[PDB]
Amino acid sequence: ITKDMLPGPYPKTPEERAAAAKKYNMRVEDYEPYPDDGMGYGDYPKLPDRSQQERDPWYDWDHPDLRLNWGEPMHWDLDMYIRNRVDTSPTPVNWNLMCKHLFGFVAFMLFMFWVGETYPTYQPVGPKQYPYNNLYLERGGDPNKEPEPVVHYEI
Amino acid sequence: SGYTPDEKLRLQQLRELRRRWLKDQELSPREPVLPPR
Amino acid sequence: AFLPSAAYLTHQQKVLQLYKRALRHLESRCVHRDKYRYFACLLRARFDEHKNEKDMVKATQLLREAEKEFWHGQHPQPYIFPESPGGTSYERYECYKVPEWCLDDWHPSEKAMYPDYFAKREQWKKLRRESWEREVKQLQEETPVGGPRTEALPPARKQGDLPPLWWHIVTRPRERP
Amino acid sequence: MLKYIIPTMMLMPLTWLSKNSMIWINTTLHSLLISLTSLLLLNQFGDNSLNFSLTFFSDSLSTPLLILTMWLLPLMLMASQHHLSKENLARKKLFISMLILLQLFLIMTFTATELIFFYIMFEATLVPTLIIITRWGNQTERLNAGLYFLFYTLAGSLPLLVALIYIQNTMGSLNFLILQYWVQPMPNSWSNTFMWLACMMAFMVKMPLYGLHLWLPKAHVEAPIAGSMVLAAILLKLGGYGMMRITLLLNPITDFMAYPFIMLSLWGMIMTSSICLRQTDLKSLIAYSSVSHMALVIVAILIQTPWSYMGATALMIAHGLTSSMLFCLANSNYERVHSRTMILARGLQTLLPLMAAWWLLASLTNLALPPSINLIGELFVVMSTFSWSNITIILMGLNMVITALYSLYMLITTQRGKHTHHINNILPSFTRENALMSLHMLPLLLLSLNPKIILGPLY
Amino acid sequence: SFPKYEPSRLASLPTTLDPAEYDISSETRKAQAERLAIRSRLKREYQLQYNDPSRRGVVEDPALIRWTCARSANVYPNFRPNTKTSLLGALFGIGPLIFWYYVFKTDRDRKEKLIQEGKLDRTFNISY
Amino acid sequence: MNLFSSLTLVTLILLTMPIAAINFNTHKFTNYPLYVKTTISCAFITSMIPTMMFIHTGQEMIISNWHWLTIQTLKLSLSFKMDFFSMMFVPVALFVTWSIMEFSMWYMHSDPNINQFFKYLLLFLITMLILVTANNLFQLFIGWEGVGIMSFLLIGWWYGRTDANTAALQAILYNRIGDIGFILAMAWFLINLNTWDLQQIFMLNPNDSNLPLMGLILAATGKSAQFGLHPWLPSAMEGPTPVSALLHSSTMVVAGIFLLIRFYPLTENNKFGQSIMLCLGAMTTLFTAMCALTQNDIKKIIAFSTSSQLGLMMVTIGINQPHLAFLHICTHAFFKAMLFMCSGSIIHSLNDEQDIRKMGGLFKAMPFTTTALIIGSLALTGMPFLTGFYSKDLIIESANTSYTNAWALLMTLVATSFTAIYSTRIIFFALLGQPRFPTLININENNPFLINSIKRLLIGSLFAGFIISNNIPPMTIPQMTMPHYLKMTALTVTILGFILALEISNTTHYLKFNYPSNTFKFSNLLGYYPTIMHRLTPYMNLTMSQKSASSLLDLIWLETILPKTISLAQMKMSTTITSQKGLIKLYFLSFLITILISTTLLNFHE
Ligand SMILES: CCCCCCCCCCCCCCCCCC(=O)OC[C@H](COP(=O)([O-])OC[C@H](O)COP(=O)([O-])OC[C@H](COC(=O)CCCCCCCCCCCCCCCCC)OC(=O)CCCCCCCCCCCCCCCCC)OC(=O)CCCCCCCCCCCCCCCCC
Ligand SMILES: CCCCCCCCCCCCCCCCCC(=O)OC[C@H](COP(=O)([O-])OCC[N+](C)(C)C)OC(=O)CCCCCCCCCCCCCCCCC
Ligand SMILES: CCCCCCCCCCCCCCCCCC(=O)OC[C@H](COP(=O)([O-])OCC[N+](C)(C)C)OC(=O)CCCCCCCCCCCCCCCCC
Ligand SMILES: CCCCCCCCCCCCCCCCCC(=O)OC[C@H](COP(=O)(O)OCCN)OC(=O)CCCCCCCCCCCCCCCCC
Repeated sequence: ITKDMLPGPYPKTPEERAAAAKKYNMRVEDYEPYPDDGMGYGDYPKLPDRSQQERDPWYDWDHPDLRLNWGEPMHWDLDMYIRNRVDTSPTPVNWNLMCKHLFGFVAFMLFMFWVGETYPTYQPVGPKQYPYNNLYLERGGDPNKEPEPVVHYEI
Repeated sequence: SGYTPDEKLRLQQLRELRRRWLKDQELSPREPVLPPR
Repeated sequence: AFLPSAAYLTHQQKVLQLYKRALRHLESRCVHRDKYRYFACLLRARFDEHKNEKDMVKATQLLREAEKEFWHGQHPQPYIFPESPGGTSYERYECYKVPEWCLDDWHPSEKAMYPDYFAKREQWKKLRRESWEREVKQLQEETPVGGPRTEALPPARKQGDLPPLWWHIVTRPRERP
Repeated sequence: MLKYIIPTMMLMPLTWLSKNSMIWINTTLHSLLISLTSLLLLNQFGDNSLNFSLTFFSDSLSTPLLILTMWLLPLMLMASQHHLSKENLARKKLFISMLILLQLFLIMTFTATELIFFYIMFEATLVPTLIIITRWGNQTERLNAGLYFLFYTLAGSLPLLVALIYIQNTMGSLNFLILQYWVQPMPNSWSNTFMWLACMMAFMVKMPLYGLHLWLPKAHVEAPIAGSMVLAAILLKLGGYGMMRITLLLNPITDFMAYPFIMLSLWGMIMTSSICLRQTDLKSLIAYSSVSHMALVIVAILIQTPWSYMGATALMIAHGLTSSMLFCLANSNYERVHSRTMILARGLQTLLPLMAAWWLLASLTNLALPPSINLIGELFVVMSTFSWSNITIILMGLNMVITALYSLYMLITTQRGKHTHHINNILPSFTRENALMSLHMLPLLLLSLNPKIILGPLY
Repeated sequence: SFPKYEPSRLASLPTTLDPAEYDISSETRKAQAERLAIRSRLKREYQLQYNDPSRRGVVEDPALIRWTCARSANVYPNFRPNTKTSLLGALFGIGPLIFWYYVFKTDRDRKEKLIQEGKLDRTFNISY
Repeated sequence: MNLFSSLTLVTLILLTMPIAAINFNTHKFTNYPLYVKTTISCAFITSMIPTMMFIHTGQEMIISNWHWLTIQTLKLSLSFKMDFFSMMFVPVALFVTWSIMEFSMWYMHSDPNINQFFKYLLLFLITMLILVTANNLFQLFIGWEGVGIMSFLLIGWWYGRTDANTAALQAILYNRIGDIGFILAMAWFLINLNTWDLQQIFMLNPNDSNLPLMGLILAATGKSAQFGLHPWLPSAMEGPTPVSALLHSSTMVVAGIFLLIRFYPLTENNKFGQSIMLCLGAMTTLFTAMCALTQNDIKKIIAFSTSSQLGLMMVTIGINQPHLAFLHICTHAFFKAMLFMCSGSIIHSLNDEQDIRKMGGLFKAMPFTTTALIIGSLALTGMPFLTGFYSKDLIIESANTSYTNAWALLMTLVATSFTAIYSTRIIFFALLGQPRFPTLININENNPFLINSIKRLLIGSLFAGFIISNNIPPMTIPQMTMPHYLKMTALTVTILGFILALEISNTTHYLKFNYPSNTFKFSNLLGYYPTIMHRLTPYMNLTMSQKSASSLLDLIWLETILPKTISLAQMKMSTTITSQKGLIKLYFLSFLITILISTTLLNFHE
């Protein structure tokens, strides 16, 4: 490996852009760098942010698990777009509609659990009745004190 | 239209070498040669 | 889109791939074989309706709205074959697909356990390394200037030559080791 | 302590008078004898530290760091003998001399009864480390990394020199045993504020503190394997040792001076661990993991509760063993692919099963799997910082998610998946490399049986 | 008619629904042929080294070396401190430090005020 | 005392012995899986003696046999709690695990890492019986993280497959999010009660138990796959079938339910925790049973089945009925392990076919698998006096007759109908109808391993609810008086589920094609929860892990402010000092300016 095959500064002349595209092994009309706002990308290509899951799986890849070739310019976030991580693959339902359905379902369920908590069900009975002054010694009451007389009657 | 004659010839030659390799993956009746237990 | 030999998909290939994916996603929608059989013949009739369209603009437009039709009407979890990418058994046995060169790094006590196998492997390695220079000089005499245009490889041309770049296709591991 | 300093110095004639093929075996043998001798430091009492002389003592904080330090030298000799096999014999003996000299400085850094002698040995440890990194490092950036390692430590520690000499002039002594009984409460002033900063920022750099940690993903990465082992396993823990000594003299001002730095650690362990999720260099991933683990030790020392000191010294010993093993595993793959890119060599469990099991155990101890002493230290620090503030558990708990996430991703990227096709120089694992992994991991798992010896002076 | 597919950041547009896939113009043919040519050249250059029996080592990928150098070494020489980097470095760097500082400071002022006034239940709390 | 405690510890030491055997080996084994299966059968036989002498007297004890570590007031010891829960759960786990391993001696027979597989499965069993027999929070945390790590190692069994490693790291992710709350609970108990032992927790009986119970509910959400932290359990089917049968149906996934059952004296006095558990379990048993209505992979259907049953277990904890929840665990283990075993027998007979749209005609083809699958689905739906009747029905008879969140009750009943719907979905697409699998029929099930292993759990699924529910002592007062519509509620809703789903099944034979509506795409794509939250929350992490943390702070700004500004300052001052033209005139003119400033401007002559 040598110096002019390593990434360099941001290309500003079109011949430096062509040398950059020749360096990253891709077409000059396909080569697009990151916008020069000073984030440290330099001349590195802005690939269109596709996950490696979206690649053709039946192709005889050089790296089949990564779905990536030798000499192919990797994405800046190639560690992020592996098939073990963030997938950008197309979904049969729209993303905004998925967010609407999920947020509406979760919010409706939370609201209806709050409605059921505000208006709870019960059985048409009285309280459960316990002897010995509502079980004063069993619940941990001290025997030197004396509770108020809880007396239940027959019915 | 299927394969070109170059591709057909290459797949036939690769098929022959592949079947030779896979047949030569078989074992001998003396193999595995185990140590004296 | 992305193919090793061709640089693109033709219109005919796009129609065939849409036809196959439409039948597969329809079969996912149409679980039973007689009901899929009926609706698959109806879908074949729909594909055979606009078969003889000579205007490539109109044909490309019909293909595009047929893709819109399919994307609106696809199964969410379609049927995938088990060893197909996305299936339940896809790339399952890749943890057993040990490459061949590891056999070169065995100890002699376990190479001598299989005498005929390695005695037969040495002539494979011999045939490979005396075929290598002939197939390299085959590749550098047939490739045009500017590099190869497609990823296709030539066959063997002589009686005695092996096809160029053959070793990792012939000596790939089995799918069930 | 002179029964350890003199054998460590007799390791210099033992490596310079040896036959040319015996200079690894002799140093390994006699350094393992010194490491077996190191167990006599376990004569610790519940009230008094093991006080030897006017110059040396050893409490239950310095004792496990000493045993780890004297154990680390044979492991560094086993680690560094393969890639220095084509080296000249004189430079090979000089490398062994630098390792022996660094052990020599460390064993009387942790046993310094007096703090300016602690400073002299604490900054004496720079020079063999600097020479090892900037001389036997592999890549170009070892020189710049040695510069950053030297000038963060010296810029933090030259105010520590003035602060310690000020304590010598004010209190009269810098003996730690005297200052246990002559400590005055440090009141609130700007003078005492910069007193606190001058006493603390050197150890903040050596831990490292987040924001000041920029030397470490260069110094640990550009070092050789023995340099990375001693930098991760011991030389970070000088900062925790020194903070646990020097916060005796910084009360009650620490109770309101620690507030920014705790934030810098409680956020720093969220950041650096997150950085470990996107590191392509595996050795840098282990470096940022070391920063993330030492952030908890900084928090635990700055909240200065007993559970926090017990958990912090258990985390220091446990992280020393675990991080040393992780650097040795990364070296075991670097000696087969000659690159440190983590995505390069994949699927290594298909080729190296027992070495993959060593990766598995080092990753499980990295993610604090109970009952490892990793988890004992991690858990006790989390207990003490829940007592400090009940919201910190969020910053703790999310960390314990992310600490799992890169600990297994490192296991999944390197050991699992499909193996790389074109890499065919993946040799079978040597007996030396598996010996190195086992001598890291088996003491670490034996310390789960009897962890009270690595829980510090206030067990 | 049918609801049109809305592509998102995490849900890309399919190739089949893409209009620019259907470009039959000759400049797209030249682009696809030139990309096929570059990919075929890199494929050939790889598998000549990959099938070589004399090679026993690592086929070095300068794309991977170039990526690992771009992620680490080339970041600071291509950094420019301007308005955007300053606001993102001061918003994401010292922002949460200030946030967690005021959260933990307010919580500990509240807790110390409850403890020193005899309000917080600290009955069995003797481990700390 | 001498018999009970000895055979208690003999069970665990016996289970640890084949780990020592596989670690101390040199040779090729004489069927090490048979050795581990014989060991676990012997462990079941051994552990039945303390269970029978618990059924006799109610004999409970604590074996705090080994002092481990005293952190100043916290004496952590190796302490095993032999109460009702351990005495009922250890023989059930050993019986189920013995059936799973005799299944695995046939199913995993072609695997050249079969000894490693049985090693990992025994390590799972050792960690789980460490979990359920634990007396303090540290030992329970050991068993907790142990079953999490063995879940990792057994989901990612075929580790070359990317999806298995992805699902294994996903399972670790959701479990550690639950572990946040588990360690929160441990922190609260140490700081406010000075204990990790359960006895001092129960005897002190804290009143302000909102926060530790929130931590325990979060831990059970992560471990027992409740809503919000659910998708790892259907992802966990990516491992082998006996992994899903043992770990991810019956044994590991009930550990968060077991955690909230273990702290029942703290939940029987906290109504807020009961309401939170009730709403969360009702949400889970609605959502997962709704997702199971439309799935086609058979292991995913049975995974949503067992997560819906875990939601029902969370419900019956939340109505302050913890012993019914534990009875339902011990009941549910039998038929859900058998449903996974029968599904995997179908999968093996159809050459790794798991999609139910390529099944069918297996009624007469696999008659023992058919019989056991029908008995398992009837035990799942609560056919009367099969094993699932003896807990689940009673659960409904307590869920109706109690002061309860009524929306939780209605969603519990809708879940009860959905159980019947997906059970007859399994029976309709796998057994009934005509074949849909390919033409090379290799249907075979005649191994005595397979037959005997499904046979013992079949006898369990017939008789175990009766045997256990008659042998256990009463721990509550069962509500048995209720009106006729309220007694027959679960059976009527279950029969309505069967009838409605038979109608839905017979509508598929028509020659009519309908477009997929948004309800079908919502239930088929898993409520959109693994689609959004697995694409968005990693994204929002990892850009923040690189564009903010890695590149912006620790490669630029923290590198800019301290070293680079100071280094450029020293370089610039060095270039200003040493930029002298060498002229003697200028140096002496500077000396004159020096003397003038020293005299007039600084007064150094005074
Ligand atoms: C003082 C006397 C003490 C005596 C008792 C010692 C106690 C144990 C100490 C530590 C033991 C570590 C050694 C084994 C692992 C490393 C080597 C290895 O992998 O070998 C594989 C090999 C067998 O496999 P193989 O097929 O040949 O090759 C491997 C394959 O390639 C493929 O590999 P694989 O992945 O399939 O197989 C690896 C597998 C992979 O499995 C896992 O990774 C799963 C493990 C984690 C989850 C399950 C456990 C969770 C926690 C519960 C257990 C602890 C608490 C239990 C207590 C009750 C409850 C509180 O791991 C195991 O099988 C190990 C089982 C035991 C695990 C112990 C916990 C380690 C986990 C990480 C740390 C956790 C916290 C600390 C725990 C400390 C415990 C002491 O084993 C050997 O050859 C063993 C050689 C001899 C080992 C001696 C160990 C002690 C040496 C100390 C010397 C000085 C003292 C004298 C005592 C000597 C005693 C003999
Ligand atoms: C790694 C990079 C960061 C390193 C950070 C190092 C610590 C940061 C703060 C250091 C301050 C300087 C040392 C203070 C020593 C205090 C000792 C003492 O007795 O103090 C009380 C004394 C008080 O005097 P006194 O004690 O004689 O007074 C008697 C007592 N009273 C007050 C009651 C009358 O403090 C001072 O005299 C001055 C203290 C502040 C000094 C300011 C000058 C230095 C500026 C900061 C430099 C920081 C490092 C620069 C390099 C950075 C990288 C290139
Ligand atoms: C196959 C070989 C088997 C063994 C062969 C040799 C023995 C043959 C049979 C005869 C029995 C021998 C005599 C009895 C044994 C000795 C009795 C005795 O007093 O032993 C001293 C002690 C008993 O405890 P103790 O309380 O006396 O001592 C503890 C030490 N102090 C007090 C300082 C803390 O130790 C043992 O018994 C050691 C073995 C314990 C068994 C369980 C080990 C589990 C390891 C787990 C590690 C991680 C746990 C982390 C979590 C813990 C919980 C929070
Ligand atoms: C009792 C109350 C109960 C309350 C419940 C609700 C509260 C929690 C809210 C949800 C939080 C968890 C869910 C969000 C993160 C899920 C991440 C995950 O699992 O990603 C899986 C993803 C692959 O998934 P998938 O694509 O399905 O795999 C098949 C392959 N085609 O894998 C990847 O993409 C790999 C990603 C690796 C890096 C992970 C980055 C994200 C980490 C997120 C940590 C969040 C911690 C939150 C802590 C809060 C504490 C209060």
